Amino acid sequence: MQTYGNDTVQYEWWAGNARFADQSGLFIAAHVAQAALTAFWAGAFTLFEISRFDPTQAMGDQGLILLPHLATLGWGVGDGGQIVDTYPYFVIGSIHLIASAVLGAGALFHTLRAPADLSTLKGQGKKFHFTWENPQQLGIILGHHLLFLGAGALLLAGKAMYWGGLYDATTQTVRLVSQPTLDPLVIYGYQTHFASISSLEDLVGGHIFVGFLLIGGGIWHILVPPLGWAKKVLLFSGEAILSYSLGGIALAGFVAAYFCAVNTLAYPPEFYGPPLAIKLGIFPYFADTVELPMHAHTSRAWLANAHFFLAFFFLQGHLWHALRALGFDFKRVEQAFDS
Amino acid sequence: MQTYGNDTVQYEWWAGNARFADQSGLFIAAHVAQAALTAFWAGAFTLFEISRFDPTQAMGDQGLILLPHLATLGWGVGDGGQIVDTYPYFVIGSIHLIASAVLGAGALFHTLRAPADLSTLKGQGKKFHFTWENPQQLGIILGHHLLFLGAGALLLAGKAMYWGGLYDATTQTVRLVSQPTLDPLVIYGYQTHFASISSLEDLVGGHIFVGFLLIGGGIWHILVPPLGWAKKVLLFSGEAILSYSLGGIALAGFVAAYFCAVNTLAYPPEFYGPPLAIKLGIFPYFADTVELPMHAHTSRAWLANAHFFLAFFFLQGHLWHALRALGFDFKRVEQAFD
Amino acid sequence: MQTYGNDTVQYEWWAGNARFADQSGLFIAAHVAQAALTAFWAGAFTLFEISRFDPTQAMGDQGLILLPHLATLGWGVGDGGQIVDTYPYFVIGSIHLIASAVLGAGALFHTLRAPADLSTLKGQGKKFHFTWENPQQLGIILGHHLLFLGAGALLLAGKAMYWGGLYDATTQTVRLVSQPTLDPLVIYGYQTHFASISSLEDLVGGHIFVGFLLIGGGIWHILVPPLGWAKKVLLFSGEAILSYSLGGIALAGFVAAYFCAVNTLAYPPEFYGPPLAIKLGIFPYFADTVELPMHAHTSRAWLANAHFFLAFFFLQGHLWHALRALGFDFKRVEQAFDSL
Amino acid sequence: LNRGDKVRIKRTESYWYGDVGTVASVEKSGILYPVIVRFDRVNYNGFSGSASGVNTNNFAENELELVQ
Amino acid sequence: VVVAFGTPEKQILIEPVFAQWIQATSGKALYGFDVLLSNPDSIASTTGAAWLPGWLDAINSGTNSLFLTIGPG
Amino acid sequence: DFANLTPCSENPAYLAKSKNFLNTTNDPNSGKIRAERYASALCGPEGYPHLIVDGRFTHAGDFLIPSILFLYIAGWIGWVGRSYLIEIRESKNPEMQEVVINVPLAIKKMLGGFLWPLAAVGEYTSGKLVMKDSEIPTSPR
Ligand code: CLA
Ligand code: CLA
Ligand code: CLA
Ligand code: CLA
Ligand code: CLA
Ligand SMILES: CC1=C(/C=C/C(C)=C/C=C/C(C)=C\C=C\C=C(C)\C=C\C=C(C)\C=C\C2=C(C)CCCC2(C)C)C(C)(C)CCC1
Repeated sequence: MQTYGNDTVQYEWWAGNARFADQSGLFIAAHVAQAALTAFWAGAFTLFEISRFDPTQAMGDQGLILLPHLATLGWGVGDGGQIVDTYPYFVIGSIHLIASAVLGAGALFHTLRAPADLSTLKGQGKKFHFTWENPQQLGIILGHHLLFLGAGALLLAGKAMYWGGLYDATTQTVRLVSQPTLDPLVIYGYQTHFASISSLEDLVGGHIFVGFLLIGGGIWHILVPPLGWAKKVLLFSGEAILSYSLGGIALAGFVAAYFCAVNTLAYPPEFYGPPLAIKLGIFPYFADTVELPMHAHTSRAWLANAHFFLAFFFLQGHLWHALRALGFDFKRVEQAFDS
Repeated sequence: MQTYGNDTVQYEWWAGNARFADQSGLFIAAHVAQAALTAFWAGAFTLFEISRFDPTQAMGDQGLILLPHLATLGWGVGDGGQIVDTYPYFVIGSIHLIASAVLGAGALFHTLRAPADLSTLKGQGKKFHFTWENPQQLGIILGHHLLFLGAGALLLAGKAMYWGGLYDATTQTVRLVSQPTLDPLVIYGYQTHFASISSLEDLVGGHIFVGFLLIGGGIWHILVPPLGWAKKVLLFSGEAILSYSLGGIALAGFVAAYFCAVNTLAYPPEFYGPPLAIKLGIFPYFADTVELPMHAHTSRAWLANAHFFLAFFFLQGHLWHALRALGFDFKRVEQAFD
Repeated sequence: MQTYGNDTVQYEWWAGNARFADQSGLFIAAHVAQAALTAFWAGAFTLFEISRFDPTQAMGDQGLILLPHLATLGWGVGDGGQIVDTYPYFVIGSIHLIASAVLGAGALFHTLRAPADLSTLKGQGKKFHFTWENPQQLGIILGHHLLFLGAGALLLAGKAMYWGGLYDATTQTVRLVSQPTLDPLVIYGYQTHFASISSLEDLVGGHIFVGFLLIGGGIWHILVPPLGWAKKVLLFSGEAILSYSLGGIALAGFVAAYFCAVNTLAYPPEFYGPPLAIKLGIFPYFADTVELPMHAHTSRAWLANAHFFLAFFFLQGHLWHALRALGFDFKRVEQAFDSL
Repeated sequence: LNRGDKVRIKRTESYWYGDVGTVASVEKSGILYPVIVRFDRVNYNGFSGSASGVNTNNFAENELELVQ
Repeated sequence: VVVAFGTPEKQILIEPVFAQWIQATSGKALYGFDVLLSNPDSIASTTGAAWLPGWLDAINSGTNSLFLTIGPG
Repeated sequence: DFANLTPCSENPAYLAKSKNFLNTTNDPNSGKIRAERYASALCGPEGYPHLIVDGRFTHAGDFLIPSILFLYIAGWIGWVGRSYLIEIRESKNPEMQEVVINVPLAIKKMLGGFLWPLAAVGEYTSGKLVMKDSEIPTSPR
């Protein structure tokens, strides 16, 4: 949090989520419940889209966003690019919905049974207590999350080179990839044409090198603390670390909005729809190049236009918290307009 | 049962079923009367379904829910999957109606003749007295209830292998399942495709494994008290033991609603209806595959959609009673909004 | 600013931008955010015009003013005024808009992490502290900005001679300027027909001798402090340097409005539209020869008419800040009407 | 009360019942209503068409609650 | 004013949807709402009430003033 | 469902009357643009657009977008008139500020009224929006 020289900050109910930012036990309970709500949406709205799925016509014109994702992974997909099985969508939707109940229970555990501060706890709760101005503990938290993000990227390469197999948007079939690229020189060249790659070997081999980078970066943040140059350059407040995450995920949201609109490999036109035209106006919006009637929208225009608008307002939330971390009151704005 | 920092807390009449939680004699009286009401529903509505059964059309389209359970067991299904005699359905609902008066006798015995608390009793009434702090007494109760549930699951496999067998859907008639299933990896591999259990031999050997495990846990809980790690992680409150059973029976209600909708063996289409697609809307529901001529629903969908709402509201009732057991009074939420 | 001898003048909210005058750190943050806002308009309205452009019509008929600027500069024209590339306009409109985010970040840096006065800190940044009484420091700023504007004029020389070329409206092609005219006699002779030019070698050669002039003057202002005659004739106050720049940018706004209306080399008729007739009703406006239907105006007639009205009111803003730098209290106009 | 020291009128029949009035002076001379209370809102007073009413009225100490 | 100015299509005309819905819940299927008594498959329609064949005939004939058709006026 | 209504693109009374729409403004194709815009609405028996206000998001432009646009502006006019009236009552002569407007104070309040919903929520939480009923001049019953 930002104190503004006040030891006892109050916060009203509309800013009531700021009350537990110094409470490490209740910090878990609001994030596991966020992960409970996130896994519930991946669970309930996969099954919501199963009830609103028709084998006639693609998922793009039906306004579905989750069954296009699992079909590109290569689940329940026919050899002609159609959908033949709604049961692999049902299993993945059931696993996410049941794990939401496990996360929904464990957040209620940390709300009620576990203390608000983990410094009171003795055992393993004592080690999990974090203060916001402890850079050694903060890298332990960051390094362990980089391992699971690295293992998540390796799981995609372990699903396409192995049991599973991704979908190919060129030959319109589900193909297990064999011998992907492993050249570090050609992956440095994909910074330019990142959104028009059109190759499963580059996508999987890209996920190997970024999977090994986050695993290799995960074991560096755990073992090595912040060196001192990062403490001098960056700020280590409660809202400062959130500011870097809000701008970091806004940059990830702007690329993901751009990657959905123009790439055909990871977003096949037989599942999502035709690649969007980057229009602009009172706001940048990726419009339909095929113009579905009755304001339907091809649901590639639902990811790409929401994840720009989400990344825009998460960039403004990044600017809100970086200003508060740097020490801007925002009551000084009204004090500039006084008599 | 909770005691938020005070004793002699008097409950109102709309929450009047909370006063006798410390009364052991009245605890027996309410629960056996619930079992008297449950066995009454097993008996009186079996006769109600017999009085409203027509063998001209399909059983599942009529809206009968107790009779296809007995027809799946291998009773009255001896020729072509068509009901030709209602005497096996009459003899089952008659015993349930007889046992409802037997259970209703001892329930009103315990609220009027037996004392409300059994600590004042002598002899075997002192041994039957329980409280919501004794671990070893509750393990005696839990192990004895696990023994009858294990014997209940073994009697189904005893019926299925010695006393006629069940209705096998792959041959449309009753069949003997006298060969059992013994390999535990077949059962252990059924944590993925338990819904598509198209094998009567694998189902019967599962209930042998369930019946022998539950008598294994019945012997274990009687002869060994709850340990120190179980007391540390599980709250032994009167509301808390209810809360574990509320979520435990809600998990059972969700799985039984999943078995009801999509299975073809234990819920045959000749007696229940076609298997149901798992739709979702505002709430999840199992919509009918085919339409009905009077805007009704099949008995399989009447069982599965009601058991979904019963399991969800028992999960929410588990959430009401777990937060009350831990110490959340629900007046803290309005305490912060000021 | 001007305090009229009252020293601690408290400005209200409608004149709130006068508060950070004589404050070096907030002077950077207001101007970098202006450069953030200017590069944002360059970036966003290039992509706005790309999303509105169609090659079936002319560019000037659609109200497009940023795409003909890049098309004249020697970028992806199809053949003789045809426009089929659409990608180098997207590259320029994306480079300028990412650069606005970097300038938007550096403005919030100097607002918050850097202090309001640069004299408070130490290091290399304390030499960036300027006051509105120091000729040596203000000439250092002027010399480095002349070096940037001189290199910008030489960047057109390098773009036309080497990296591509410029769109020649005479030959309907984009061509390299192989032999620019480096004769100062013909460039000094272009004081009369400056806007009647038609040769790319005269345009590029005139850009070389102003690119060397601004760089040579940029080296001159950095090394040599302002002389005693310039201190006697020019007010070195806060609002006086602004009024010199407001008069200087209004003169450039009048010349650029005159270059837009009548020139065909730097404003070709294929992209901008047909040249304008300088009419005058109650104000000097620029009207087209042929009347574009549906009450629409040519994009050349949109540039030249707006850049005259901008330059007229920036001349009026120059007159507001010159008299305030001279010493006019401007409440005397009320006091003249109070006595009358 | 005392001069200054704004009070709220509890006299029900008054225009200012529930309004904040400032005590102008207290005439301790055996008066039934010795407290002059001055208001910032004039009442309904005067002949029809008058632009303002009076802002002063005498009160007793039991009709006033201190709010200052 | 818009009728006077030759543009009667510019009138703000609101269909009284909430009172048309109550006409549907008593049985008038003129508005296309399938609710309660206009829907023949609801529990209110299928209860076997003896008023219902006489009531539905009178509410849908239109020759009476029982439940008149209502519009923006 | 609105079976008594028809879409205006398929309404025959609208189609015979949309070809004679009068030009409201100086644009000679004003009635043809109104013929295209009013074709998406729901028309009655004589081809006029019948608006639906029940809350359907298909007809959100019929009432809800006019509702959001009105309540923002009317909440803006009400808030900056309330905030001006609170500000001027702390002065030496609060009466003259209503008949003779403190115009730079009025412009300062009016431009700040774009964040009136976050300000009205904040003043409701602070208790300055709503006065206590025992602190109000009250009729003698
Ligand atoms: C409506 C039926 C009914 C009710 C509620 C009563 C009531 C009573 N009987 Mg019983 N009784 C009945 C039928 C009933 N009986 C019949 C048919 C038999 C012969 C088989 C007996 C034989 C009998 C004996 C041998 C004794 C009693 C006695 C008693 C009392 C204690 C309960 C008990 O142990 O025996 C209950 C016995 C039953 C068979 C229970 C049948 C009740 C079923 C479940 C009907 C459902 C209840 C109905 C809705 C009425 C509700 C009333 C109540 C809940 C307010 C209780 C007040 C005791 C006594 O000493 O009383 C003087 C006792 O020792 N009764
Ligand atoms: C990962 C997200 C993240 C995190 C963890 C935080 C965390 C927090 N922020 Mg926030 N912030 C962020 C993103 C983030 N923010 C973004 C995206 C915005 C830009 C809009 C901001 C702007 C911002 C402001 C303006 C404020 C904070 C403040 C707060 C604090 C308390 C807020 C509270 O009580 O919420 C309570 C939640 C509500 C009252 C709910 C409001 C719901 C809004 C009106 C609608 C949003 C959803 C809408 C329906 C759209 C959904 C789209 C979807 C369907 C696709 C807390 C530190 C406060 C602060 O300074 O701390 C003291 C504060 O005043 N934040
Ligand atoms: C195995 C079931 C179980 C058990 C034994 C308990 C036990 C207890 N509950 Mg309950 N609880 C559970 C499940 C359970 N509950 C569920 C499923 C819910 C979620 C709805 C809750 C939510 C809950 C609340 C909200 C409260 C309790 C409380 C109570 C206590 C008194 C209740 C009383 O007097 O009833 C009185 C009963 C009535 C007045 C009748 C109400 C009937 C409603 C309207 C439902 C009617 C049926 C409905 C139409 C559905 C029909 C289904 C169809 C198939 C027939 C008691 C200790 C109270 C407590 O502990 O506070 C001290 C309390 O306030 N319970
Ligand atoms: C490079 C531009 C430049 C610079 C940096 C300054 C800087 C300054 N001037 Mg300004 N001035 C200039 C140009 C410049 N001016 C121009 C062009 C005008 C002519 C109109 C003036 C006339 C002017 C006056 C009359 C005043 C100043 C004053 C000020 C000071 C405070 C300004 C403030 O807070 O207003 C903040 C801005 C507003 C409150 C907005 C006012 C609303 C107008 C109407 C906006 C115009 C809208 C217009 C339609 C824009 C669209 C154009 C086109 C696209 C259609 C500050 C030192 C003040 C002074 O003397 O210092 C104390 C003062 O009173 N200047
Ligand atoms: C900006 C000041 C303002 C505000 C916030 C209020 C607030 C209130 N008025 Mg209103 N009212 C005001 C002005 C104001 N009024 C004035 C100027 C008059 C004389 C015309 C009235 C006459 C009046 C009546 C007769 C009624 C209300 C009622 C009410 C309530 C319902 C809201 C509504 O729209 O009523 C409708 C309000 C009007 C039709 C009049 C609004 C007049 C203009 C449009 C308001 C703005 C004018 C002002 C000059 C702006 C100043 C700007 C500043 C920068 C200088 C609400 C408590 C009603 C009530 O008591 O319900 C609980 C009621 O019966 N008011
Ligand atoms: C949804 C919808 C609807 C409905 C509606 C409703 C029903 C509503 C309600 C509402 C209501 C029932 C409300 C109430 C309220 C109350 C109160 C209590 C209020 C208060 C208010 C206030 C307080 C105010 C204030 C202000 C502001 C805010 C601003 C300006 C100024 C003033 C001061 C005025 C309809 C059908 C139409 C249509 C469709 C949609």
